[PDB]
Amino acid sequence: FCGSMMATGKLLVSYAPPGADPPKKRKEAMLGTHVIWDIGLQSSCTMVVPWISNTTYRQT
Amino acid sequence: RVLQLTLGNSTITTQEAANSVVAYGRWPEYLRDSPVDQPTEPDVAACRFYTLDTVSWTKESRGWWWKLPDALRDMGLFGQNMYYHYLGRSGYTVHVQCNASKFHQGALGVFAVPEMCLAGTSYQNANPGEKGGTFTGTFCPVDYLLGNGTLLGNAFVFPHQIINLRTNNCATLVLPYVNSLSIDSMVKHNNWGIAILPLAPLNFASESSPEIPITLTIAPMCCEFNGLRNITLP
Amino acid sequence: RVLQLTLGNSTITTQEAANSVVAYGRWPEYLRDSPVDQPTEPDVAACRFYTLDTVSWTKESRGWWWKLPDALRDMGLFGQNMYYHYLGRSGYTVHVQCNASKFHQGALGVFAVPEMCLAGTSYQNANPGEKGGTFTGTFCPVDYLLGNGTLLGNAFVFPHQIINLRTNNCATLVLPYVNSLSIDSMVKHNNWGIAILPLAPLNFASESSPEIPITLTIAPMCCEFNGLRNITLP
Amino acid sequence: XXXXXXXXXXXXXXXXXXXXXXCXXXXXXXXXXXXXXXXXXXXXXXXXXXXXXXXXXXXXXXXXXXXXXXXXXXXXXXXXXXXXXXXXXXXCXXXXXXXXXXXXXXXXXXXXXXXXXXXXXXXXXXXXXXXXXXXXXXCXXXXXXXXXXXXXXXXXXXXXXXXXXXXXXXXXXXXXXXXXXXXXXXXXXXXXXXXXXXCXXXXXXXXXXXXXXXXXXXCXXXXXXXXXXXXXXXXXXXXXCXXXXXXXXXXXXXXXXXXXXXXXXXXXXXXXXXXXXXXXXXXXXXXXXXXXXXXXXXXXXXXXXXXXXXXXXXCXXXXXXXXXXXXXXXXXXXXXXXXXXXXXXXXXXXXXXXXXXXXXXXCXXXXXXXXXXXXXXXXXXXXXXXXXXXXXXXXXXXXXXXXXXXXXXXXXXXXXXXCXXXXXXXXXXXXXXXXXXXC
Repeated sequence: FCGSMMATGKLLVSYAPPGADPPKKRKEAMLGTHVIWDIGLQSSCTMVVPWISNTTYRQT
Repeated sequence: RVLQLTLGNSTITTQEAANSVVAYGRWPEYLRDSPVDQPTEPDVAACRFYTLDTVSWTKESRGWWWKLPDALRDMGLFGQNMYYHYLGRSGYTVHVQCNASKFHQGALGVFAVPEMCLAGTSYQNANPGEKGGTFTGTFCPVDYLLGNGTLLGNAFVFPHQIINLRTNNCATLVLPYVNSLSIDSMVKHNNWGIAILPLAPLNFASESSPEIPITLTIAPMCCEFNGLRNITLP
Repeated sequence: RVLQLTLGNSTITTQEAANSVVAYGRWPEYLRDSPVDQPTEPDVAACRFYTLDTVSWTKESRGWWWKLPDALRDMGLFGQNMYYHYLGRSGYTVHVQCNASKFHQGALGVFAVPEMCLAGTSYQNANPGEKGGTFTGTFCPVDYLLGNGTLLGNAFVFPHQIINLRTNNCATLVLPYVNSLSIDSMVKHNNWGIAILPLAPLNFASESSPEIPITLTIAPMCCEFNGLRNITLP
Repeated sequence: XXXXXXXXXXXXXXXXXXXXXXCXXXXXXXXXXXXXXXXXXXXXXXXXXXXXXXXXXXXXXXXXXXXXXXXXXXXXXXXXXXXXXXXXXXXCXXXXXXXXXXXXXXXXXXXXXXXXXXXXXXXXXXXXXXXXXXXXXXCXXXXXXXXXXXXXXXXXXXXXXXXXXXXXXXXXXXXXXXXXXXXXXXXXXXXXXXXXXXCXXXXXXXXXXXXXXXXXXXCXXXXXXXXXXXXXXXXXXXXXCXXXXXXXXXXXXXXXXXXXXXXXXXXXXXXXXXXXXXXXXXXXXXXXXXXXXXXXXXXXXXXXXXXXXXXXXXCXXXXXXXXXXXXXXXXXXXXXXXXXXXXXXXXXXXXXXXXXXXXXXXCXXXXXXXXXXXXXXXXXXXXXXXXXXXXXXXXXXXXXXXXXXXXXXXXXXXXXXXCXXXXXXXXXXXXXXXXXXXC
């Protein structure tokens, strides 16, 4: 985040795993995996999405 | 410093849970010995911080309230567990932060109220699910009463914490399971009830966000359910 | 003597699982070492004997067939797991009994067939879910062919067991997970496929039940799924 | 609650061409695997038919031509063969089987063909009608491939003003044609004073305006619902929902309201399985749908009847997606008007009404409140080439339709037709014949 030093809020970042459908409501996304990243406390939410694939090598 | 609490698929950042209050200083735990006591134990994914839709506190905001477990009658898993199961009992950590700028004077009281019978009657009326219910200063139970014709000033008996903005901007009540029984139907009986009232009226500086958000992060703890498991014999 | 096998909420009585055959003499197990390998492990309630609707074997019955996991694309939990999850892999104990009276001569061959591509094309066509698909003696793949223009007489290569009525009246194939991958999408790819064909035609005495029932009791074993769990770091 | 917004409401696709019915949902119409959208084709005055479901597969009672598409919110319909029977309103949904429906208004697809001429068939007034002082000069304008079918009645070499109430019929599914039977009603002294009462019809068929003047001197699962119900202001108005099978559907005996000047909308879904129901948020306090555990029946009652709650309630007990079910749609009205028996007046087929190869010999069921005037032919024996016209609305809140049964000119002495004008509302049986006049 690169907004005011005084600005503050909370954004929900959610990992919709594959096969499923991207979430369209905040609610649905909170049910999934998701960080609740407070703008005001830490200027940057990092987060490693995990590796998956049946075919244990993803095709580009 | 900011702690980042995790419960599987969910994570909450918290400044400092130094001002955490456990209601009646009793930490919630399971049913002690006092299988045969049918303690179906699914303390797996129903124990993750859920987040209710944030309310917008304003100048003339009277107050808000949520019944628990009610609130989570939809928060995915837990909400499920309150149907495939007849009986259950969960404590809960309620985590209310309300980020505001250094230029917002104000103060909220979060009150956990065991068996919070909000007076002035029809199930749906007293169960606002996940969006909670609001108060009014004259349906909406009277605010300075909490339905029940009580004088506000006494609320503080009930496990409470004050979010005075010019200090901590978060609050964390920790309710343990409380009831006249040892287990119960999680659906038709709301053990607790969280009410948030503004003590000092929200005020701020000229051109500033005139409606600070307040979120509730209810995580059911050490929850359990009845049993379907019967028994056979040769 | 009758053993009474249990898997939580389900129980099956079995005369004597003495004639149990594990396909390729490989017992099904999980993924060996060869968390980081994302082995979400819900071996709890999805591992219970399910029971498909019984078919009625008659004189002119040609044969039946079920794809697995397909079959269980509805058997409660397991069927669920094959949706909240992208990847999975389960073995299975298939348990086919067909109670008949001492006055019914007859014989069935149960054939487990890895990657059972039934020829003569549209998803739904090749996935009869829980009621299975039937054969025909001339849609319905040709019986003595198993779709694929093969001579029946060779079936016996594929893990098989013969329910010759004037002897054992039950049969239990134990399939282990088999595939060109190590895990996979349980939904769009049916590892196995159980076909039951009548070798000796069902015949009986004058006035006797002219349609003996045959039930399938598919219990998924040592099953597992992919992962949604991501990772965070300070 | 996945929505739908069917654009292009008006669309006329002639035979030999290709029609369409697009869908634009605010929310997605697929989550698990398959789509929840579909392609429908419902005609005027019908129930919740089965055309398509899941947006890909086809439902029972349909052809292979109707394809599928829209694996998301953006869906549409498909038709590779247009005809006269293709004239049906299309409306894409956003539900497969679950009891949570909310479909759009509608995206109709009309049909057309080669333009034809509208012949004027003006008939004389009846005797029983004239006696009562209800002399009406009828004029039919059927067998025309044009929507615009005007019928301006005259009186003493002057077009009438404020003395007519015409009603146009639906699009006949034969060769893409329509009908319109008008009538010029007047008093006894008014009709007696007038020498002739002509009526012209200058449609988009002929060059000039043709008329017919005559002197007024010589000339899987099912559910059969009940019929319509009559009630007053602040009264009861329910509907019968009984099946002709073992039981109802699995999910529940769902309902879909169909009011005047609307396509379709879901109100509430009451189950007949156990006892629990499930309705929408909008409808509240007027969807008291219960379940009768006596002979496998459901309910669709609604307290505090209003003009809005007044709709034909039924139950489409559909289990699967292919094999669906519907109801009769028992109409539930709520107004303030007294019932009256429909009196059938005999209208003779004169040479003026004759077109050289026809003779319109029908009846006139005028003065009938609580609209219920169905004119059959010989107790419902033969019905080919004839179309039923829509009932008109009066200021008094009554109905007076005009049904014209076409026949042969020569066949007006040997045989004779009798049109039974029934009315369940007033419960008055009447079957008047139509003899030929010499003039």
